[PDB]
Amino acid sequence: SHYEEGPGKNLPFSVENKWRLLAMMTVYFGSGFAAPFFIVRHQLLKK
Amino acid sequence: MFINRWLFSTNHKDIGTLYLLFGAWAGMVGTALSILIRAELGQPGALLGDDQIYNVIVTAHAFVMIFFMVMPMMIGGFGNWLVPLMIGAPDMAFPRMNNMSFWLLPPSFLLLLASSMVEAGAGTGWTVYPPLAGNLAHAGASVDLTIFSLHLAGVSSILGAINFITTIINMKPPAMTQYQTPLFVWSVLITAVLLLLSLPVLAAGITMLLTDRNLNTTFFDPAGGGDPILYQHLFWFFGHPEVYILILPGFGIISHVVTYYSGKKEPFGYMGMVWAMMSIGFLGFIVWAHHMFTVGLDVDTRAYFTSATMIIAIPTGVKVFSWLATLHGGNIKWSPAMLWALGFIFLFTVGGLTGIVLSNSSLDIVLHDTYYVVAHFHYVLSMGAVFAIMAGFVHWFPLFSGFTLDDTWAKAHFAIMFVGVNMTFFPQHFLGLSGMPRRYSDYPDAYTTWNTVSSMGSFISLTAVLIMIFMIWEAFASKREVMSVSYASTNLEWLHGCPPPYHTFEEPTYVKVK
Amino acid sequence: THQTHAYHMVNPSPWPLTGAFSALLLTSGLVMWFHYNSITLLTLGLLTNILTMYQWWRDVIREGTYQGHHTPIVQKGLRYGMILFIVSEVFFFAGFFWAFYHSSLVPTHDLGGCWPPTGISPLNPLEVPLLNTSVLLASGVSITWAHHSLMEGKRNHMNQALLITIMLGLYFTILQASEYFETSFSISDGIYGSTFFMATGFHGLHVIIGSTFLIVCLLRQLKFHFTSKHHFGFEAAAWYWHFVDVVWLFLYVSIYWWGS
Amino acid sequence: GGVPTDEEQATGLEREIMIAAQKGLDPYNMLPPKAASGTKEDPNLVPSISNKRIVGCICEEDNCTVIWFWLHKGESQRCPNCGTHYKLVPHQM
Amino acid sequence: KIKNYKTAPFDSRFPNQNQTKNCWQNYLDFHRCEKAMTAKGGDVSVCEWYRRVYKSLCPVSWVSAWDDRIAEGTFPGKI
Amino acid sequence: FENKVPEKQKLFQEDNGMPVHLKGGASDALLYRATMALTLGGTAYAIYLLAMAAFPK
Amino acid sequence: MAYPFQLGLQDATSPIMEELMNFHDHTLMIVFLISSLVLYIISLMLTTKLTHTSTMDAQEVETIWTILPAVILIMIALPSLRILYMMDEINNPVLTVKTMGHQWYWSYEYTDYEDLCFDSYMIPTNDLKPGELRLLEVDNRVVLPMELPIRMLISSEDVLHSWAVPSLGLKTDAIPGRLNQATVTSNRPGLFYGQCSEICGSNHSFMPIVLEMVPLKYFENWSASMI
Amino acid sequence: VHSKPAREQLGVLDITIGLTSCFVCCLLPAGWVLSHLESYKKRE
Amino acid sequence: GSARMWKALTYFVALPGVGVSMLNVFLKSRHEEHERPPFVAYPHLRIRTKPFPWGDGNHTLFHNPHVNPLPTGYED
Ligand code: HEA
Ligand code: HEA
Ligand SMILES: [Cu+2]
Ligand SMILES: [Mg+2]
Ligand code: NA
Ligand SMILES: [Zn+2]
Repeated sequence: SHYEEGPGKNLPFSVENKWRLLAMMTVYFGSGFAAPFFIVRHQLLKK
Repeated sequence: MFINRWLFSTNHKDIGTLYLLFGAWAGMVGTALSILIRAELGQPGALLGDDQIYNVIVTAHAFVMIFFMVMPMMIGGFGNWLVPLMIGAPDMAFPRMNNMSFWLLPPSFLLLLASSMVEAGAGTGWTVYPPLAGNLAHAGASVDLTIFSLHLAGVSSILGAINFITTIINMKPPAMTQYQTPLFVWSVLITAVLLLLSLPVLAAGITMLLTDRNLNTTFFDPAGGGDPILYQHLFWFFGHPEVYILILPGFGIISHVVTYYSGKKEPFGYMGMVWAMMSIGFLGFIVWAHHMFTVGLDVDTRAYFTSATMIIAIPTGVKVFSWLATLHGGNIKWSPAMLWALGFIFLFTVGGLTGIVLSNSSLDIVLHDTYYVVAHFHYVLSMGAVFAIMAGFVHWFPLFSGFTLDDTWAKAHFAIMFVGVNMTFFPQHFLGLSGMPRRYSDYPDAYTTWNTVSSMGSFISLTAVLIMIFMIWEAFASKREVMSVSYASTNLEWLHGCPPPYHTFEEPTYVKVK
Repeated sequence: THQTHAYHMVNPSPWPLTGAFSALLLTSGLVMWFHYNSITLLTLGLLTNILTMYQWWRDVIREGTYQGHHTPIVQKGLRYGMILFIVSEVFFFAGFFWAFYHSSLVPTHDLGGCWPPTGISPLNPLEVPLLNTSVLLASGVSITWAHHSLMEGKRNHMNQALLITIMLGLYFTILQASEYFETSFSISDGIYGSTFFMATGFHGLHVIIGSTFLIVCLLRQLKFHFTSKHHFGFEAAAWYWHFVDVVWLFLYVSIYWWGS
Repeated sequence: GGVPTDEEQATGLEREIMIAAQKGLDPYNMLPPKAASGTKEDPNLVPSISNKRIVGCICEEDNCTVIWFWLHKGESQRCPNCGTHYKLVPHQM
Repeated sequence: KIKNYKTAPFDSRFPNQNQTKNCWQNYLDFHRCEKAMTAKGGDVSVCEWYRRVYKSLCPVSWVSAWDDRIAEGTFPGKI
Repeated sequence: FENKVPEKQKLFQEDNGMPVHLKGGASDALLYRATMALTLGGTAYAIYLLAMAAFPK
Repeated sequence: MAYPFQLGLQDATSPIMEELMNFHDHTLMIVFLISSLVLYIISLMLTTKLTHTSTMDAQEVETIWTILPAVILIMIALPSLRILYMMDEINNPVLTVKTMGHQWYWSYEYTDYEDLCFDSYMIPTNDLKPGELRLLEVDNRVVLPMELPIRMLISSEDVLHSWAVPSLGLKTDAIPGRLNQATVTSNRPGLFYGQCSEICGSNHSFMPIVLEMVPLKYFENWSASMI
Repeated sequence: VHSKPAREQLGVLDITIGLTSCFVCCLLPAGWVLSHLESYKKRE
Repeated sequence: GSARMWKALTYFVALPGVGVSMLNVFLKSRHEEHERPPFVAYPHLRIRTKPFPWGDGNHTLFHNPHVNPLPTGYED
């Protein structure tokens, strides 16, 4: 009603385009898995 | 619409959605940290160089995996989805501070990331034991960033605990006895009570440490009449209640998935279940010095603490036997949630018994801070709480999004992660009994073989993480809906649609007069 | 008419977001103040936090008295949550008393083996802390007289009790600052000075917070917001002030008499 | 004179349920319901503002598990595991 | 006495693992011994046992630091 | 002082579509834009200072 | 000294280690009892086929399910208190040895007569003389006599450490301003190896403990030969 | 829990892309850092 | 009856009690002219491991030059 409800409509991200969804999940989980590796390389450059 | 609905959210469903997203991101970060640790610990030698950066990695692993993954996943997330739908509440009691606590969490994670950025690093561990965290050993700001991240997470947890207790004991239907709610509500109630009684303890301890560094005070400085043993006492009066925080919604979730897919209309011994939950809650505060058996306490104090630790061991065993009893007599539907629950039962059993082997005091005088402890808490936490999170995740996902899970691929994920965590976490029994301590970036020749086996199993667990994130994508892409849900007569959450709408329980439930 | 349950559906609000990020600014600015000597981030964090709290409790009042959304069971939830908050700082100050008792009951060899540590004369607890605890007890009896004047329901004694309580609390804060200025040791002066000043400072900050409660409840009564039965703002102020009073009694007894 | 009284001060949902409390009828479900008699000729009356409402049978004494099911408008449906009758009536509010 | 021994005995008054308080008590009663016998004219070498027992119980850094506290007038103890 | 509650009780129960945090008038909207302009500006200034601590000269 | 493919503890040298390992395999046979029991119960209800989803009787089995694990825990806990009493026994301190954990190394003090303090450093991998063990060897060993209960007064200078020799059976935290007392005994001479077990900076993995125990005559021969 | 048919069924190729897609960008970052740690190590 | 009783206790017990305690401190503060204790550089007092984040880093937030000596002495 005031907000749209239904299967897949209660997510903050769009679901209809599966390839766009794949791209956004890929960059999201890639940033998640890549944050500590860029921490360790940043500290290696700093040290 | 986006900034109105999601950044300014006031409904528990989307609040739990954003909990689930943040918990998944924190699980990714913690998985990366664990893989880096095992990259140290799969081949002898300084792959990175100094071990101070390795201590930073293990500190970030502990903090991210405890405070940003498990609690936002099952305590915040599953609680915020479930307990209004569980007790018939239309919404949480104080959704505005619920949203405040949620949006308090990413500043804590960002402060921890900034701590990792600072060149001093958080080389302390989960324990932030002074004078290692003081101005002399750590001349920097990174440990201050960690302490402030603990402040942020602590006030978020306090606010969430207040909201959860208020919602549970206030807005159940008025004819309901408090001993009539589903057991996840009881588990998260005892969880929120222990959060409320243990989170000001961390607040006191880390304000003490922050004042010790920045304001020239001597709370833990030996050169001013202070003592770090006080910080150890405060931090473990935090710590064992906190690990019981990390296990109690696991008890609730596994009990619910067992009584769902086992075909029973009721779990065995509900009064015994609730009594065991309150008993381990009550005894969780008076056993805090089982991490203190080698510090130099009084010997009668050590005897009391190990005896009371056996007293906390007994009702958990009552809980486990009630799970086996409610498994008894029921036809087992082979959903992956039962596979996670059975893995939880067996692996939590062996982890708790490993905890008992630690709990014998002289066995800690031989066995404190080795990898035997690592095996204990990775059995009971890194796949106890993790397998419970997985069980709830693959159970309520058709309720959370509307799309089901395919059993073959989901069980493939379960089997590979079970094998990976077993291969990872079974060698540290031999690693700890053979006697290497924690926080080592390189290991001797006797420990080389089991360390290599554990790292190979950890890479198996990483492949399982890949197949899980692929499976989330596959569900969200195939978008096959829910035809029907069984046992919605007993489980209140499943009868209001998959997924439930934005405004649930606008008409209150008609509770029987009796 | 769209909800049949008597509970409260909050409209979307930005102040959860802004208060959480203002806490981020507060902690980050504390880091920059301690290590990189820039106060501006801390001042901006304080301003954003106080302004966010102002509008948050503004909206709470607006949905309370200008809309009537605090149903009896809603304020039952409010009083439950306030009780939980009270016991939260009960255990907070209990951890602080644990630190003090571990410092005092077993003195180390760096203090000379005696309590208080040698070198600095401790403050006299007979005159000025006694005046302080009389101030707190007078303020507490004024609060309970004010709530009974709500039960009787009449404004002149209500207002007189609230003003005399606020004057007593302000006097206690001024005396606390005066005894901070009139003491022979600092927070960097030994374990006893460290724990005494930290505990008294946390208590005094809580007294300032309670004074803000009493000020806002006075300005809410002068604007006729409170009524004969729905006066939960003053109920919460009363409970917070009684918590403050019992914490000061514990601090008085323990620190000022146990080993002095 | 003195402080205002909430009877002529407070307005809104609080005032509506205050009038409900003075008149003794509770339409907004702050109190447990009545008429625990679920026969065929006398089913349990469940008031709903919609066509359908969640009911929970506590159909055994001191039963720790509640039985949750919906009612739709019409004939009196029974609790699935005990068999007491419920009839849903429109509140018309 | 003027006895000859090997090491410090097991003090039954202090039966726990913490012997910082043990060397604390040893240092304090060695000093009250020294001041008492130099006050009343007794033999000052009768608690060489006390000197050697604090030397055995607590480290050289602590002992030299505390002797500097004596030499300046800085010692926090009741001596 | 005068009882101005019932006249302020009419300015907030109007079902005009504004949420509860904006019904009071233009002062509240100005104040909400003000607390957006310094929180988000502060957060952007906070992450710059943390990055400046992260990367020395 | 730990050997590759090790599953239990490093073998006993001290009588306290002998009772630790006896109680250890007591706890292992207990945990194997419970683990086999829960395995057979789980396999029983996964291998069954019949159904019972009626009202299950609750107040009949929790009595035994409470009392018999209480017996198991009390027979676990009684030898723990027994071994605690063994550490609570009186001492025969032929020697007093003090350990002082310094930043990334140790210093050992023999001060009963002719005060001597030596520094236990870390030997590097490239400077390892041929035949030794990696990450364990120290240029200056810690000399003890055998068959003698010796006091171990353990503290640290600037950061927390943890003196832990698992073979002999000692592990206590070196705390600044709090020195713990550990009773060191054995039955054999030779080398014994242990580690630091508390995080203490950028060389936490690089603090080992080497203890060589030999006949008393060689002990004072060593102590005279240094000075 | 019965499930309705997939609204957007994934083909053999779609599953292949999906599995690899993430594995690729969920391990690529890891590989890069680990593989070049020795360079990164160079203070240069 | 409760509200009257509390009003009477406030006016006849609490206010006279605060008056007597204020008079006690006020008379003491006029007779006591404390002999500042001699400075002794005790190693457990005036500990400075890190400078304060204000002023010169050596003065406490509520510093009083008359009664609070620095690690070096009184300021006068
Ligand atoms: C999920 C979190 C979790 C849980 C549930 C537990 C549960 C327990 N933990 Fe543990 N623990 C941790 C997380 C957890 N712990 C962490 C994270 C650390 C280290 C932190 C750090 O070092 O930084 C730790 C450390 C730790 C130590 C420190 C060892 C040392 O360093 O010296 C000890 C020792 O006493 C201990 C004991 C226990 C015990 C006795 C239990 C018990 O509650 C387990 C009870 C469970 C059982 C299943 C009991 C067995 C009962 C049966 C099998 C029924 C049948 C029995 C009979 C028939 C007799 N834990
Ligand atoms: C939640 C807590 C948690 C979890 C899951 C783990 C998981 C793992 N831990 Fe962790 N570990 C700790 C908590 C945890 N650990 C703590 C508290 C310490 C002590 C720190 C200290 O010494 O101070 C520690 C220490 C520790 C060490 C000691 C380092 C050292 O002393 O040198 C090691 C090394 O082997 C290790 C390894 C691992 C491995 C290989 C995993 C693997 O199991 C990783 C695989 C698990 C997962 C990946 C979890 C599942 C989550 C997801 C799959 C993502 C979630 C997303 C969705 C569900 C959508 N851990
Ligand atoms: Cu514990
Ligand atoms: Mg430690
Ligand atoms: Na390594
Ligand atoms: Zn029924």
